[PDB]
Amino acid sequence: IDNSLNTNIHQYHIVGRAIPTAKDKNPNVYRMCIFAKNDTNAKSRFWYFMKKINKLKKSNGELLACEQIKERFPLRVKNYGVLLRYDSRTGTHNMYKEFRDTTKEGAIAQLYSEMAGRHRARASSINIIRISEISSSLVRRPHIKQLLKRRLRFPALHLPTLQKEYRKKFASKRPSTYRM
Amino acid sequence: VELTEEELYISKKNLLFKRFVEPGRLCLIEYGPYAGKLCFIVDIVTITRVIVDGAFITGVPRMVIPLKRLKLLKERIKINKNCKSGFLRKTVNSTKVLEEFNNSKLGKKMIIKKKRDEATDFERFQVYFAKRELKKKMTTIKNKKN
Amino acid sequence: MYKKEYVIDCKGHLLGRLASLIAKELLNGQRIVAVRCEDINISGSLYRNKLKYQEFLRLRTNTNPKKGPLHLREPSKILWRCVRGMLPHKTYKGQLALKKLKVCVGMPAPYDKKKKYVLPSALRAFRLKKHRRYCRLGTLSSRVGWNYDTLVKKNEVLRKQVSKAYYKKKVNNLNEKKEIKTEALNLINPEQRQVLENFGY
Amino acid sequence: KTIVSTQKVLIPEGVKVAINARKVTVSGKYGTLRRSFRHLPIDIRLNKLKKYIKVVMWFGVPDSLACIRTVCTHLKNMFTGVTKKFLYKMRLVHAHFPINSNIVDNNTRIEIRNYLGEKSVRFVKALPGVVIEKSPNVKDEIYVSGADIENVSLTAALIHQSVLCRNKDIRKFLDGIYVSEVTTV
Amino acid sequence: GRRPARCYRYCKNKPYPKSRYCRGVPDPKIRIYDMGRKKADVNEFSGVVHLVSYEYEQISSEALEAARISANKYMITNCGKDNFHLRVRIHPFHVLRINKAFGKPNGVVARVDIGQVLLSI
RNA sequence: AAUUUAAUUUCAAUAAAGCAAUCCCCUGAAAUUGUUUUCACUUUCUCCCCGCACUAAUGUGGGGAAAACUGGCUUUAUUUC
RNA sequence: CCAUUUUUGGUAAGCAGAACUGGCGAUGAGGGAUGCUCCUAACGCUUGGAUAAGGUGCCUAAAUAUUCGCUCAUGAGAUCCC
Repeated sequence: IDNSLNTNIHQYHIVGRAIPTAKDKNPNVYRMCIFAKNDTNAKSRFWYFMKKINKLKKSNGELLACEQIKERFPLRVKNYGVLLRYDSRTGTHNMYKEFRDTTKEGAIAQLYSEMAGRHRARASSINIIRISEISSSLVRRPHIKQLLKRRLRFPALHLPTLQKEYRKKFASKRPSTYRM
Repeated sequence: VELTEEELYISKKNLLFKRFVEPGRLCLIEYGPYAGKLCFIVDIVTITRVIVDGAFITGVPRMVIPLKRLKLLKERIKINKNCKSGFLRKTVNSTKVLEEFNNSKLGKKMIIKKKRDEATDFERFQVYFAKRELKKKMTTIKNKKN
Repeated sequence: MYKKEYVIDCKGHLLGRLASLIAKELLNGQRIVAVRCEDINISGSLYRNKLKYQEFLRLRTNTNPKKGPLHLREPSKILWRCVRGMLPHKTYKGQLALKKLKVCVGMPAPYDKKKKYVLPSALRAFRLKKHRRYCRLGTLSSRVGWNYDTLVKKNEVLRKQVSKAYYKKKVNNLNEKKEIKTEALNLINPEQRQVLENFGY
Repeated sequence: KTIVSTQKVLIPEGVKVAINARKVTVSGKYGTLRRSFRHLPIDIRLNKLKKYIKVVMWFGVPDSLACIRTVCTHLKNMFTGVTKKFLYKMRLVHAHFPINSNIVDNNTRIEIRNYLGEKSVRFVKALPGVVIEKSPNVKDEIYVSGADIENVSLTAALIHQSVLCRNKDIRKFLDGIYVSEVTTV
Repeated sequence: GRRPARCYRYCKNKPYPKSRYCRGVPDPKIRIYDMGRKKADVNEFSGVVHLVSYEYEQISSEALEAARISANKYMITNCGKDNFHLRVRIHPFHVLRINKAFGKPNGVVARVDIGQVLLSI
């Protein structure tokens, strides 16, 4: 239960094979990791890739395993690099982008948020090919490179946003945006 | 040889900005179900989000949240790269940060409000009674003073 | 009611939100006195607002402007007109709400004694990014030639200096009151004094 | 975009800087110069002990970084102006006609008569705090001098624009008064 | 005056070819096609460049000729006449009819759908 | 507001011990239808050297060293700290 | 007679003519500001519930909600049929 609120989307290891036949008595086993909102969606995404890659379809295959993946440490930061193929209005484009997070799932959430925000690209039009941990020295993006410096601080960059109780319509004196 | 000039530096150092978002600074949560608990900023994930960890006295668990949900407090104790719950608990006990917060004016305003809200009807009447007594004496002094 | 009158200092506020928030309350039934109405902000630039007002000025009833729309030139009336836009003024509830709103340029003396409040959700540097262009309504009105600003500025400075003496008097009186209060904590009963210290005052 | 952007702006030597209340102000040998930055997002700070001025912005974006350089260049000019005084030298060109230059209002307004033989009067008063002097060194030169780089430049430009005439060609019609040389005294 | 040709570019209406059903069909304006040195080999044609359509709207006979001749001149002026071959990959074939009873034959265009190549150098 | 026994790479401390020092939990980079082998990667409110106050900062840019406080693992007990 | 998809003539048409199905017509409640056909959904009379389409600054009922982007426009831009 916890008390925890925001942000959800999960990681699944799915394994499947072609249905056994007289013609082939030892089907090829195919495995993939898939980021999805649930197991049924994860199976469908696996099937879409199985259909695109192989000539296998749900009617001609069998599930060997499907199991949810949990990240090794929830609170230790890693730099995840993700390679995407996405579709524009005209056609197809490739991108490999870098995200600092404690979770691969969080990095995918940032990626979907970026693809939506910077290109107006819909979830349907994205294909994730590999998300993996990248060393600090190796990183291309300057926005991730800046985080990786020796020392970091800010004088508070964010406006207040008090609880509903204290968002009342009238104030007694003029306030300030933030303390110095 | 860096140690010879320092009297001047100490004498003339003043800067308006304070309460920097640097690891090990005490912060008051102002949004979400954890609001009104105080906590440390551990690591910084990215520009909007930070890794927060309450004191084990405040009891808000270690977690990622947006920095926007915090109001930073005066205190900071310098800390290592990662947390550790035990070492944080030992260091917080050593430096007495809650006591310092409580001694600070905002802590005083909060604890006075908390006590006042939870007070009994008899306690509330006693406060009313005491103020009524006080007003009588104050008016008596003001009349006498004339 | 909630309070006898809410008096609102329009300095630092953005037009739309202040009007919108007032309108829902106004419909609920509070009477609200807007003061310093010239010092409200529109979020467009000076040029952008001038352009919009010029277009508004262009609007007319071709066959007879005597029964046409009104190009209201007073900042209070501009605010009033905008609030009317956010009301169903053709209804009886709307007519009543429209009557309840009071708008005042600068600070009038029956309200200079009175307290003034502000709307924190309608403050410009709360709700508009710092580098964005903007314009004050009185300045905009002056820009499109409808200057009544210099008089208000003269009035405000005169009033503000007198007010300053009032504030120093109020502060002085509070210092003396605090001294008398602190004196008489010794004069009250110990146990009661201790209870009063324990929960604060 | 950037986390931190900074600038360290050269010592104003022998002169009195003040950074209080967003209207950055320097006084010196030739004047006191005032210039607001209240609309800018920067934490301009006076370093003071070793002199210099330090400009810093937190969480900058490329426009803001540019503003830091613009402001530092302005501060450098402000220091230069009060220390040594800005001179805009304007040379008067004419193929034929005499242009009669009467500086009136105690060296504050140049009155111009007879550009292209016009027999009509062009008046240009100076902006606040700036001198319009003549050259004894060479006949056609006009000195526009002052503490503020902007007021002298604007005044000189206004003098040029006021003289310059509308209509027909310009390529062989080179006549007029033009800024030649930007110096200090 | 001569119809806007804008009408012709859309691929709508049933495909109509030059045919025995025409009983009189107007000739395409394009008749020259290809230019350059026709006789060449794989060693010489180290570079082969293609112009691929992306819009997939029908292309007029006159437009094909006009585009091609412009290309030819640019090639001849830059690299000399005999050092290239410019091939017109596409051929007009869709006969279009208009009215002022079905229409009468007046236009000839190329049929254009996905991935087609117009020209090659 | 809770709650039961299962399931599924959960933990976190507690106080006594060890193990290695960019080394380990990890994660990099490398050499036909198998494994495996190599060196890369932590901290620091430690110290030194150069810049000698050069800072966004109670510091700081560069070069080196130092350690295991810090962290990681193996243990042994411990869970109402 | 109207809509999707397929479709013939005609430059095109809220044009002429179809195919399959569903509507409207003869039928409406809620939404689409508004509206014969779009969406949700078809109706005895009432009470209570929880939703749909659809929304939730004010007009106007619900969030000046949360969260990550992008965006300044001297005529910004704002939801199928439209």
